[PDB]
Amino acid sequence: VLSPADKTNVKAAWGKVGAHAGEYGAEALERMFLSFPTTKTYFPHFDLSHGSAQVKGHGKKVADALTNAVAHVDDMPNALSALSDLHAHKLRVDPVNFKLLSHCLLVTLAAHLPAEFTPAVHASLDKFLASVSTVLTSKYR
Amino acid sequence: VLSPADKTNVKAAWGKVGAHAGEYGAEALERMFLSFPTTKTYFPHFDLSHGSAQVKGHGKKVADALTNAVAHVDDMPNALSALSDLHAHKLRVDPVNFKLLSHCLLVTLAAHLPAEFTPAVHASLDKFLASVSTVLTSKYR
Amino acid sequence: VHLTPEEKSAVTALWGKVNVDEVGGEALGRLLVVYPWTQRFFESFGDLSTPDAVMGNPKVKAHGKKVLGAFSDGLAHLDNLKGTFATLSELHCDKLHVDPENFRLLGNVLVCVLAHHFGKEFTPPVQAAYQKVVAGVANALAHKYH
Amino acid sequence: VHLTPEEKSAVTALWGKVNVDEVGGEALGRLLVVYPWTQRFFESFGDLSTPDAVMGNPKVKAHGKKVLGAFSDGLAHLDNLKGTFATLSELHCDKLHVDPENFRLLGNVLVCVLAHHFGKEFTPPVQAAYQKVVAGVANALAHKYH
Ligand code: HEM
Ligand code: HEM
Ligand SMILES: O=N[O-]
Ligand SMILES: O=N[O-]
Ligand SMILES: O=N[O-]
Ligand SMILES: O=N[O-]
Repeated sequence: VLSPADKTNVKAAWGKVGAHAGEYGAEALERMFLSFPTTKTYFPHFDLSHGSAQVKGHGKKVADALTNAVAHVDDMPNALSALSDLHAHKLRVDPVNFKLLSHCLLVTLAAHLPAEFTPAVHASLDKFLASVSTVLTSKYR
Repeated sequence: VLSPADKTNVKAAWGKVGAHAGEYGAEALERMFLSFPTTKTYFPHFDLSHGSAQVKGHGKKVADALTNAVAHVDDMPNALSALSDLHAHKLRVDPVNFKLLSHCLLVTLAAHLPAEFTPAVHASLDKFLASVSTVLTSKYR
Repeated sequence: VHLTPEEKSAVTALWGKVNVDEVGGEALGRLLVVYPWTQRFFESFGDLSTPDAVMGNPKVKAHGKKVLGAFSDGLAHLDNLKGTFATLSELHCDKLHVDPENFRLLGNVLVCVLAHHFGKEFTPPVQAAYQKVVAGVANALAHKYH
Repeated sequence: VHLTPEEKSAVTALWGKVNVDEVGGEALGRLLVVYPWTQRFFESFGDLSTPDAVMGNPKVKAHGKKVLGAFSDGLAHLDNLKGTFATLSELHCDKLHVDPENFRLLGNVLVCVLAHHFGKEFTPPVQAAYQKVVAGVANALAHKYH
């Protein structure tokens, strides 16, 4: 359950991220692939080298999905339904992996938002990404 | 998201458990305390010895909560709201611990339901307990 | 992992009773059914579209037998799981990149299968001993990640 | 854990820059704020009712300093984390019964704090090296559970 304060915080952070959303998404993916090599096996057909146009393109899709979640924060299950279907049914993404990408998203925001990434906002973002992850794995429950 | 088949399965299993619900709940707790000793630190004031009236009494409360969830399976967040408040805010139960008790609940049902604990029903019960756990930890998201 | 002699007794006595031709396939089958993302690693097995398909799948039973063979081997060398599972770790970690949480899952599914098969014989202390064992095997299998 | 020399370089170079009087308390404070169930183990610290209270809490800063001191010690003995953290494991596992998932959490919070403090300097490879380190420390601290 995201509190009003959390929603305020998440919205503020996204605001500060602004038009870098896509680039930060690509950076989060690279952090994930390097830090947690097991995750790479979901993208055996991607080139995952630094600077990969495929990682950049995917980072944008991921960022777009998260912003759609922010923009429909009170209706996330519905907003993310197709994505939930895809990740669970087709891709069979191990639920553990959402924690890894969520962490890398936090790390990425932390490395870009010196002022915005306070302990409070960090907490709110964690809850947000946890909430998104819960939806994306819900086709497992 | 619990499917109609899952709801059917969970209801069937609870039916077979019948009036043993409380006793199985107490057994699940004992399994948890023995198997996962870290969990014992939430009950420092309980006597956790075998046959403890306090574990028996608590097992019944736990079983009652789960049956209330079954009985309001489409409204679990609302049904379990007070319990969610208690476990997160007051008790500060580590989320990992819900997986441990859920597993012990499955083990307990498995040891009591030779016919009922098929792979399908096992899957449905896992999802059910995962769904209950998600609600009970939701005051963390 | 250090089991007490009482824990070792609980484990050893039960295990002699295990149908080594069946329990492995039952545990693997259930893993694939209950945690369907695990099916990702076994697409070669064929029809896994339903529980019945999975449990009746001959490849599931056959591979499960090898898996249980590995557990048995760990049971024989509790005081050196690391050495025992070295090669399998290399395989699951370096080659397969299975997330280790899944080792813990298969271990807990195995526990469920033992509980189902042995019923009341699978007492809470016998379970607790088996939990130490499956944790130890999971940890050893995951060593190539450490 | 075996870091490559490149990984060791990434870790060592960054760490020399770390404010050992502050980062520990920042990581611990954030742990308590972000994963509030961890506050269960620190009721003696006093006011933890808000983020500001936690981060400004002198006990949080003081204990965090000791925690970071332990990380530093691990960094100095990467090829023997098990020996290094033996005593702390005994403490967190046998006496405190902290769930080890929480070790992984504190490690990841520390990573977040490093990212916040170092910004772009905390590159994805530097992160990946630090992830190996915090995993290794978590694993060693958890050894008394294995
Ligand atoms: C946790 C305890 C586990 C044990 C004791 C175990 C044991 C084994 C054994 C004995 C083999 C046969 C290796 C050989 O032919 O020499 C094997 C292969 C395999 N395992 Fe596991 N396993 C475990 C967990 C898992 C999990 C959780 C997964 C995936 C979800 C997995 C995926 C695989 C795959 C895909 C193979 C075939 C690899 C190949 O033939 O190249 N294993 N395992
Ligand atoms: C994961 C890496 C961790 C490291 C490196 C670490 C390090 C330390 C150190 C150096 C001390 C001081 C021990 C002494 O005074 O000799 C300590 C104490 C303590 N730690 Fe940790 N810690 C970690 C994780 C955790 C976590 C996640 C928790 C709980 C959520 C925790 C709970 C405690 C408590 C309650 C004490 C005080 C115990 C006492 O004074 O009796 N630790 N830790
Ligand atoms: O990278 N998540 O699609
Ligand atoms: O035992 N759960 O309250
Ligand atoms: O359990 N799969 O080897
Ligand atoms: O990090 N608490 O020691």
